[PDB]
Amino acid sequence: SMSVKKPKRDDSKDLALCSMILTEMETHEDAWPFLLPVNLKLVPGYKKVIKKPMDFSTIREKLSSGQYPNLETFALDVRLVFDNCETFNEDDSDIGRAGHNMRKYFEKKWTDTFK
Ligand SMILES: COC(=O)c1ccc(CN2CCN(C)CC2)cc1
Repeated sequence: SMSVKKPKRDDSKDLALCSMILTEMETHEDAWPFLLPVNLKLVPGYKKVIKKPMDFSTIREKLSSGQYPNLETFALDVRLVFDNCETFNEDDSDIGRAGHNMRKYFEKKWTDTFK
């Protein structure tokens, strides 16, 4: 509350660390469905069904341009990518499996790096 603060967590390295995690995600061999925006003109249903499309290149642009106010808003966009993937793809599909794999990969890096 007013004039009463928890000890200040060091956040000076968060931008650089999030960038490293994103780089490792971009270079994963199962990243290919998530590297670029899903083409809304070529994939039937996607625009209507998926209210907030998200992908690694959009996350990279937002990160490089100071559009994430903190750690958590970054993690929310990353998770949004895999939540969208689950909504639109069967678990037993290549893209479905890519999504589950990448989410697991992300959450480990997240925990090891910040928790
Ligand atoms: C993250 O990307 C997606 O969620 C996504 C991407 C592409 C398609 C188009 N499908 C064309 C037919 N193909 C057998 C499966 C992909 C659908 C969903």
